[PDB]
Amino acid sequence: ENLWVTVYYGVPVWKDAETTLFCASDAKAYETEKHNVWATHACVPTDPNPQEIHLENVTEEFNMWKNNMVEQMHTDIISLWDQSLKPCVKLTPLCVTLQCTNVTNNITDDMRGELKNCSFNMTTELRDKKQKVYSLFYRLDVVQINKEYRLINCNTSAITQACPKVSFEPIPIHYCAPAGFAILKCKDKKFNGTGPCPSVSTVQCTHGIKPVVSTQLLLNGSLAEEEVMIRSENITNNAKNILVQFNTPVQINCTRPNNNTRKSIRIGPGQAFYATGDIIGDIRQAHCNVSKATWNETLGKVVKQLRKHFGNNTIIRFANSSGGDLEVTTHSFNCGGEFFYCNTSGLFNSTWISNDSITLPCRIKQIINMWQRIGQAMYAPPIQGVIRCVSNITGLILTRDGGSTNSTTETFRPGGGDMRDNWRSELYKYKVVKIEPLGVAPTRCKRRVV
Amino acid sequence: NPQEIHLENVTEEFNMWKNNMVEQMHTDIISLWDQSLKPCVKLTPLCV
Amino acid sequence: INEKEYRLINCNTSAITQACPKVSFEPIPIHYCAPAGF
Amino acid sequence: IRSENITNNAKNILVQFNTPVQINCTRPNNNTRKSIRIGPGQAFYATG
Amino acid sequence: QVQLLQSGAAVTKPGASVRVSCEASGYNIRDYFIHWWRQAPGQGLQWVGWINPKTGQPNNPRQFQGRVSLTRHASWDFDTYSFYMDLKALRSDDTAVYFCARQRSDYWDFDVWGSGTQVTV
Amino acid sequence: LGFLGAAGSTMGAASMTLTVQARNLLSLKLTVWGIKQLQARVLAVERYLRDQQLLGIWGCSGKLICCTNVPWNSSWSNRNLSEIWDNMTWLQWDKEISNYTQIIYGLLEESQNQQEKNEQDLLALD
Amino acid sequence: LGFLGAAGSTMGAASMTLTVQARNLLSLTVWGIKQLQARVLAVERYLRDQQLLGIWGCSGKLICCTNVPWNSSWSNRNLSEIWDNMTWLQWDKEISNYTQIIYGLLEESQNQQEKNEQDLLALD
Amino acid sequence: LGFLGAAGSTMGAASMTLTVQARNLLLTVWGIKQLQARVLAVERYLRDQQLLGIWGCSGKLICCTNVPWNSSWSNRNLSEIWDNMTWLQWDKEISNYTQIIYGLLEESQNQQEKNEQDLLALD
Amino acid sequence: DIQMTQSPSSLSASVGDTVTITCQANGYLNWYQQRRGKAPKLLIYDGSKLERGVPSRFSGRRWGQEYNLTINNLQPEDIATYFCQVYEFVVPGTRLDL
Ligand SMILES: *[C@@H]1O[C@H](CO)[C@@H](O[C@@H]2O[C@H](CO)[C@@H](O[C@@H]3O[C@H](CO[C@H]4O[C@H](CO[C@H]5O[C@H](CO)[C@@H](O)[C@H](O)[C@@H]5O)[C@@H](O)[C@H](O[C@H]5O[C@H](CO)[C@@H](O)[C@H](O)[C@@H]5O)[C@@H]4O)[C@@H](O)[C@H](O[C@H]4O[C@H](CO)[C@@H](O)[C@H](O)[C@@H]4O)[C@@H]3O)[C@H](O)[C@H]2NC(C)=O)[C@H](O)[C@H]1NC(C)=O
Ligand SMILES: *[C@@H]1O[C@H](CO)[C@@H](O[C@@H]2O[C@H](CO)[C@@H](O[C@@H]3O[C@H](CO[C@H]4O[C@H](CO)[C@@H](O)[C@H](O)[C@@H]4O)[C@@H](O)[C@H](O[C@H]4O[C@H](CO)[C@@H](O)[C@H](O)[C@@H]4O[C@H]4O[C@H](CO)[C@@H](O)[C@H](O)[C@@H]4O)[C@@H]3O)[C@H](O)[C@H]2NC(C)=O)[C@H](O)[C@H]1NC(C)=O
Ligand SMILES: *[C@@H]1O[C@H](CO)[C@@H](O[C@@H]2O[C@H](CO)[C@@H](O[C@@H]3O[C@H](CO[C@H]4O[C@H](CO)[C@@H](O)[C@H](O)[C@@H]4O)[C@@H](O)[C@H](O[C@H]4O[C@H](CO)[C@@H](O)[C@H](O)[C@@H]4O)[C@@H]3O)[C@H](O)[C@H]2NC(C)=O)[C@H](O)[C@H]1NC(C)=O
Ligand SMILES: *[C@@H]1O[C@H](CO)[C@@H](O[C@@H]2O[C@H](CO)[C@@H](O[C@@H]3O[C@H](CO)[C@@H](O)[C@H](O)[C@@H]3O)[C@H](O)[C@H]2NC(C)=O)[C@H](O)[C@H]1NC(C)=O
Ligand SMILES: *[C@@H]1O[C@H](CO)[C@@H](O[C@@H]2O[C@H](CO)[C@@H](O[C@@H]3O[C@H](CO)[C@@H](O)[C@H](O)[C@@H]3O)[C@H](O)[C@H]2NC(C)=O)[C@H](O)[C@H]1NC(C)=O
Ligand SMILES: *[C@@H]1O[C@H](CO)[C@@H](O[C@@H]2O[C@H](CO)[C@@H](O)[C@H](O)[C@H]2NC(C)=O)[C@H](O)[C@H]1NC(C)=O
Ligand SMILES: *[C@@H]1O[C@H](CO)[C@@H](O[C@@H]2O[C@H](CO)[C@@H](O)[C@H](O)[C@H]2NC(C)=O)[C@H](O)[C@H]1NC(C)=O
Ligand SMILES: *[C@@H]1O[C@H](CO)[C@@H](O[C@@H]2O[C@H](CO)[C@@H](O)[C@H](O)[C@H]2NC(C)=O)[C@H](O)[C@H]1NC(C)=O
Ligand SMILES: *[C@@H]1O[C@H](CO)[C@@H](O[C@@H]2O[C@H](CO)[C@@H](O)[C@H](O)[C@H]2NC(C)=O)[C@H](O)[C@H]1NC(C)=O
Ligand SMILES: *[C@@H]1O[C@H](CO)[C@@H](O[C@@H]2O[C@H](CO)[C@@H](O)[C@H](O)[C@H]2NC(C)=O)[C@H](O)[C@H]1NC(C)=O
Ligand SMILES: *[C@@H]1O[C@H](CO)[C@@H](O[C@@H]2O[C@H](CO)[C@@H](O)[C@H](O)[C@H]2NC(C)=O)[C@H](O)[C@H]1NC(C)=O
Ligand SMILES: *[C@@H]1O[C@H](CO)[C@@H](O[C@@H]2O[C@H](CO)[C@@H](O)[C@H](O)[C@H]2NC(C)=O)[C@H](O)[C@H]1NC(C)=O
Ligand SMILES: *[C@@H]1O[C@H](CO)[C@@H](O[C@@H]2O[C@H](CO)[C@@H](O)[C@H](O)[C@H]2NC(C)=O)[C@H](O)[C@H]1NC(C)=O
Ligand SMILES: *[C@@H]1O[C@H](CO)[C@@H](O[C@@H]2O[C@H](CO)[C@@H](O)[C@H](O)[C@H]2NC(C)=O)[C@H](O)[C@H]1NC(C)=O
Ligand SMILES: *[C@@H]1O[C@H](CO)[C@@H](O[C@@H]2O[C@H](CO)[C@@H](O)[C@H](O)[C@H]2NC(C)=O)[C@H](O)[C@H]1NC(C)=O
Ligand SMILES: *[C@@H]1O[C@H](CO)[C@@H](O)[C@H](O)[C@H]1NC(C)=O
Ligand SMILES: *[C@@H]1O[C@H](CO)[C@@H](O)[C@H](O)[C@H]1NC(C)=O
Ligand SMILES: *[C@@H]1O[C@H](CO)[C@@H](O)[C@H](O)[C@H]1NC(C)=O
Ligand SMILES: *[C@@H]1O[C@H](CO)[C@@H](O)[C@H](O)[C@H]1NC(C)=O
Repeated sequence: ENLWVTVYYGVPVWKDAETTLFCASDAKAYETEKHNVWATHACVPTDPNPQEIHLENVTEEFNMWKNNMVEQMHTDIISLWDQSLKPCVKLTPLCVTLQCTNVTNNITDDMRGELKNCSFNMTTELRDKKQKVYSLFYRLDVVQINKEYRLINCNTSAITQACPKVSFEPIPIHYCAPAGFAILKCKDKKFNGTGPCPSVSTVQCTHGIKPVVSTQLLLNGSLAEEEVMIRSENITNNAKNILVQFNTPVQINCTRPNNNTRKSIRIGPGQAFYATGDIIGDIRQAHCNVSKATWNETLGKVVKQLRKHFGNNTIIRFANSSGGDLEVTTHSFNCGGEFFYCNTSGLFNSTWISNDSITLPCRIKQIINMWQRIGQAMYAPPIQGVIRCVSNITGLILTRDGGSTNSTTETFRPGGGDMRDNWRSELYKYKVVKIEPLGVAPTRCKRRVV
Repeated sequence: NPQEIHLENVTEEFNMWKNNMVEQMHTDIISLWDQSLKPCVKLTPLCV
Repeated sequence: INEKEYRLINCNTSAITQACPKVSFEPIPIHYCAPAGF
Repeated sequence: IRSENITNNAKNILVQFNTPVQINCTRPNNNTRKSIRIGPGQAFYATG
Repeated sequence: QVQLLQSGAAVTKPGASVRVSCEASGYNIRDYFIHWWRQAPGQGLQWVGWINPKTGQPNNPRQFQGRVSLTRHASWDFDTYSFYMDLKALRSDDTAVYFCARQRSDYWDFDVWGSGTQVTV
Repeated sequence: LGFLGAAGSTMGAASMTLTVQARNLLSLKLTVWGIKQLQARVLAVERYLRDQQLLGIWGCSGKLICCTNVPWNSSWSNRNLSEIWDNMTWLQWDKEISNYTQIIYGLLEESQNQQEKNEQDLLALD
Repeated sequence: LGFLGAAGSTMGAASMTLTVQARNLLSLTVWGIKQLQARVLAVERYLRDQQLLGIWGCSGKLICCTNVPWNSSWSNRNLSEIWDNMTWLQWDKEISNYTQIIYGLLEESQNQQEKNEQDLLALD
Repeated sequence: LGFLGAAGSTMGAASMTLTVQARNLLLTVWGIKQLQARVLAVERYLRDQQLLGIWGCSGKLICCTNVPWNSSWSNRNLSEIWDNMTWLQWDKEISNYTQIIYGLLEESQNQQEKNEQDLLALD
Repeated sequence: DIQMTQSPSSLSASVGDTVTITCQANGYLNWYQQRRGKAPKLLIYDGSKLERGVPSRFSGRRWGQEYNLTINNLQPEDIATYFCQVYEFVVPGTRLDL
């Protein structure tokens, strides 16, 4: 009569756990051209039916900013970047001093001194010869040596550049749990970055995510499903970045109006080096456009959400960045295979109280130091022709000014440029657990006597 | 002395030039060629 | 080098390296086998 | 006392103490070091 | 040595710009926020701001806007860092001890400070 | 039915899906993505194989349901078994007995399987 | 006696070699890298078959009897007309478009249900 | 009750520990070596289990084949072995004949047993 | 938001007295001490545990927003100003005397 404990198998059990995520891309479509920087020459194709089911009667805890899937992305992406970087030509011959002048070609007068024409006696295919060559450069990539100039990073780890054929366009990537593990997702459209979720589902793989890189506003992320969302690991800690997620796209147009031309030289055998060609036509600044009305109305929507965390009728203000490294001082992104920076402070020139387009100046620097790293540097190759870019702005990374009094007149600025929080905007929806099929329970049966 | 086994009453298609055994050899051999040379000293001073 | 000076034929092509003298290029038979279950 | 073969003088004789023997060693000079830049981004060190 | 270096005391006539500084110590600087504090004599300590050394990014109270900034610098071999606080508008009530601090944790534990310096006007 | 749909089922009702749950338990080239896949494949095998080892020890191999004869101290649970089958998910049940599982496993191995082998040895004497 | 000698004989005769064919089912230079890939693959495939047998209750056997009837439409020969004159490979080709169906049937139509019945028997 | 404690007792007594012995069977340079070790362990484990499945002895630490053996391989009274030799010592004596035995296990009883089982099931 | 207050003023307590100081605040609390001409020192952090190298005599309590700090067996070398702190706000210092 007394119950005996007995064995069961295939029983669902969940434990929080971490494993390396599977690589995936849709149908390996990148394979049609060679080749994407992150898809590499190969990845696993996605399942034709990435099915998910809503679990009956289930809720689950989630912890944004605790999930290490994000951290895996941080180092996987970096590793990929270096993986394609490694088979390329070093540019250290270019540390030789260059003569320069402020060359113009019907330059607008707000572009003056932004470009320099410079030259050096290089190296040649034979060690015994030298030749003089010149190219255009952005002022940002040089510094006067003491006019004579040197590349800005010659007092830092070496600059490299080759293999322009690789594509820097993002491609969505999906991740899949190892067998015996599973991906769980929160289905609540309004979910807070942490705590239990009233509705859950599970899926074979994550939704695809592009490897988007930006430093002030999120670009081309998932839309908030119903309303603009604001999240922080702890809103009272102002060292924390404030997530802002739009529930609608905001169109932005960006261009590099100058026709671009290119030339190349040989540093030595096997050592092609791309360099800017002389530019034909009027010289004009890079710029972007966003609707005045859309920016205003959606900003007010952010404010309406923002008020949820503060006393009623609190004064709210936005502001120009407090400065720092250029990567956060200005908005930056890569489009068209070329880096851009812009002055976004005009977008924040507002205040808020109770109760047709904007244009922004931009800049280009071809010497880049990725992320926060200082051990590497690279030269972007010139991009021929006029650059045209169109994208949807999907959110903001914001910070809040410290101090003040009486819980009032809060203010905000762009900030948070660490790439980890771009990824968090997509991955907060997911957690991964370990499946333990084994389990036991009491029974009225006994093994047969033999 | 590997053991060949002659099948009784069996035939099979062997479609030559569809075999990728060859292709693996093609890149196996090339890859080895590179590995043998990677340790070796560069001659770039000879462009004088 | 010109229409005499001379240069290696590949200096206008990817760089030249030297094979190491200590390893023979003589062919050796190579055998292959199935993975288990094949 | 151990050796592969004690009569073989091609072989090393291990000696394992059954007690510690203390030794103290020093480099009495007060040393300083200088950073050097050779390659860009390439620190080198030299004795001060 | 985990302890921060601290720059010496100074005095200027009112309205002067002023600079103070601190330096890196054996802990990895990249992993912690730098904070500045000031104290009027006869008064409790006042927070000034923080800077994220990895990004060079300052955060200050509305009270000090447009008056101060924070900067940072590092050795080319990255074994040192410098930190600075600049104020462009001294006034007699800006006399205070000023010092650096490390944010050890997300509870803002500050287990180390520079000795501080005395700025006077 | 989809994998883990049983999580909303009562513990007794979850038994109907055990086969489904078992179905997916098992399932330069130096580019890092390939390396990652390799590690995943090895780990999955290790864990799968480990479970099968335990079942073979317990004599429950080849079954999703088994019937041990091992008694347990009643203190391990606060409920009548029928109450258990219908008032909780298995996840909840796991928590209820979370500190006894090591005890149980040792018992399954020796209190019944080692001993049964001895009993079969007595039969083997004939 | 040799491996795969059954390809020369009828399906009934092929039963004699099942143990034989089972014997080898399991048993920085790039070759070492490739070797590891081979080792892993072999294990994975071996286990997949074992997994199915464990579900089917057919583990530990080269022959396992089942309670699953099959729809006669899948083949149209007298039972002796297959077992006594067909190479097993030929048989594979005829059955090949129904095997998915069969596998699902094996898993639940009898094995999931039988395990329930086993519990019910042991219940008393 | 320690692992391999049976080495201190006769091979008949060693049967008591079989349940113990099975319990533990399951980009730096070291990471590479670790990987190889994990694979090796799996391979050896599975190979042994494979044989038991052939022999029909799977899932049992002790099993009872129906194959008789030629006594000439070891002419001793069973008690003269089990109460004297360690399992290892006896193993050294029977080590050479083991491939004979394995072939016999596969065919003389198990392949034909399975055939007979089907024949029985025909009725 | 920040609700910090403190009540210790200053204390005249004699040597060897166990003494306490209290404050109340919303959120996490850190305790510190300072002497003139010197940098402040952390004593307690995260509403609980002592900073490493703090003497065993130091202790404290949390309940709700309440916070307590005490020093068992107080000694003249322990005379210092004391603080309660939240990420930015700091209660004005309070101090020992004797
Ligand atoms: C952002 O940063 C802030 C800044 O620190 C951080 O702070 C937390 O804020 C949240 C919400 O504001 C707190 O969550 C709640 O806190 C209540 C207070 O916790 C304490 O009081 C316990 C006794 O409380 C009862 O009695 C008091 C009056 O005496 C009364 O106010 C209460 O309402 C309640 O009736 C006490 O037991 C507890 O200390 C014990 O527990 C901790 C472990 O957590 C342990 O270290 C201690 O030693 C001790 O054993 C503590 O002193 C609390 O009442 C409340 O409980 C209810 O809500 C939860 C869910 O919301 C239920 O699960 C629970 O059963 C009750 O319904 C709840 O815990 C949180 O405590 C603050 N942090 C700390 C350290 O106190 C936020 O966490 C940060 N947020 C994010 C998102 O990052
Ligand atoms: C926010 O998300 C949006 C949506 O995903 C995203 O928008 C798309 O961004 C990409 C990148 O900026 C744009 O892609 C470029 O588009 C042009 C034009 O393509 C259209 O027209 C061609 C014919 O011209 C059609 O074949 C094609 O289907 C399109 O309809 C392409 O010209 C670009 O490709 C060039 O560069 C590639 C390498 O990156 C080469 O592989 C390719 O062959 C092309 O190069 C040729 O031209 C170069 C000069 O112009 C020349 O130097 C080369 O040698 C070669 O000859 C590229 O695909 C895309 O159009 C945007 N979509 C829209 C709606 O605008 C944003 O990028 C994204 N933002 C973030 C930050 O990720
Ligand atoms: C966030 O937004 C704020 C405000 O919108 C920006 O802060 C201002 O930035 C501009 C440019 O960076 C500053 O103006 C520059 O100041 C230089 C020096 O100014 C001092 O000295 C002059 C006399 O030389 C006094 O008249 C003046 O009051 C100052 O005391 C000038 O040298 C600059 O002029 C030169 O460049 C400009 C083009 O930019 C040319 O037109 C001129 O002819 C000349 O060549 C220039 O005026 C301004 O002072 C800043 N404001 C404050 C309060 O400091 C931030 O820059 C922005 N954030 C970031 C990261 O940029
Ligand atoms: C962003 O949108 C702005 C408008 O909101 C665009 O600016 C406009 O750009 C064109 C081309 O440079 C300018 O047109 C030129 O104007 C002169 C004088 O009117 C005329 O002589 C030329 O024939 C030509 O039309 C136009 O004036 C300028 N508008 C303003 C406000 O300056 C800009 O092109 C947009 N960028 C993107 C990428 O589309
Ligand atoms: C690489 O070397 C460059 C210099 O060649 C370093 O940049 C220079 O750094 C100093 C210190 O931050 C800046 O000095 C400031 O200059 C202004 C004007 O001369 C002066 O008013 C200030 O008092 C101060 O000295 C200097 O402007 C800056 N140069 C530029 C181009 O920004 C850089 O720090 C070096 N990197 C390494 C790792 O050391
Ligand atoms: C190109 O090489 C010439 C020499 O062939 C360099 O000219 C000398 O430059 C130095 C530095 O300015 C002066 O001291 C010499 O007097 C210059 N010589 C003459 C003939 O004027 C020039 O610097 C080289 N350019 C590059 C970029 O290195
Ligand atoms: C810019 O954002 C808009 C709105 O989010 C996108 O338009 C949507 O496109 C998707 C897929 O093509 C459709 O399923 C939606 O129905 C569209 N929105 C609406 C309101 O109809 C647009 O695709 C985004 N731009 C890019 C380049 O993707
Ligand atoms: C970005 O620029 C493009 C074109 O320069 C704009 O696209 C046009 O938008 C209007 C308004 O809806 C449409 O009527 C046109 O048909 C669009 N052109 C094409 C070719 O499709 C786009 O609206 C701009 N976005 C913003 C935010 O300014
Ligand atoms: C950059 O400077 C160089 C010389 O310092 C310029 O080179 C001349 O270019 C024009 C047109 O391309 C030719 O007609 C001349 O023969 C070139 N001179 C030499 C010595 O080669 C070049 O034009 C300048 N480019 C820009 C954009 O200013
Ligand atoms: C980035 O934007 C800010 C304003 O949003 C610019 O501040 C302006 O500074 C210039 C030059 O000192 C003045 O002519 C303007 O009057 C300022 N703006 C306002 C609204 O007063 C800042 O200069 C911009 N940076 C760049 C590089 O353009
Ligand atoms: C940038 O400008 C160049 C020339 O100014 C453009 O090149 C023209 O290309 C077309 C078609 O390929 C030719 O028919 C013209 O003859 C070219 N122009 C010249 C002067 O040779 C180029 O197309 C422009 N870039 C883009 C993206 O349109
Ligand atoms: C090596 O030097 C140290 C100090 O120079 C010797 O340490 C001494 O040890 C004795 C025995 O415990 C102590 O009484 C002394 O006080 C130690 N000296 C100091 C300065 O602390 C040590 O004995 C030396 N070893 C040898 C083998 O000479
Ligand atoms: C090693 O030991 C010797 C002595 O045991 C030390 O030499 C002494 O050095 C001091 C000052 O250099 C002299 O005053 C003594 O007379 C020396 N002793 C003798 C016996 O000559 C020496 O300093 C020790 N060195 C270290 C590294 O431990
Ligand atoms: C070749 O295949 C045929 C059938 O595919 C086999 O034919 C049998 O041959 C034996 C002996 O010659 C007879 O006893 C049988 O009656 C034949 N027919 C059958 C079994 O259907 C033949 O054995 C095969 N040859 C080999 C070497 O395997
Ligand atoms: C803080 O410590 C003080 C003593 O230092 C505690 O004081 C007692 O507080 C309760 C509640 O107000 C009173 O009933 C007692 O009479 C107080 N004692 C005295 C000496 O006044 C207080 O309880 C402590 N708080 C914490 C949370 O433990
Ligand atoms: C457990 O049985 C008691 C009566 O002994 C009853 O009150 C309770 O409903 C039972 N629980 C289950 C799940 O049937
Ligand atoms: C099988 O039936 C066919 C006719 O469909 C016939 O020719 C053959 O004799 C049959 N075999 C049996 C054993 O009756
Ligand atoms: C050692 O061997 C002797 C007989 O060979 C026996 O008396 C004793 O029990 C053995 N010890 C162990 C630990 O087996
Ligand atoms: C086995 O028999 C031999 C004699 O044939 C004898 O010497 C030995 O004692 C025997 N062992 C047993 C356990 O009786």
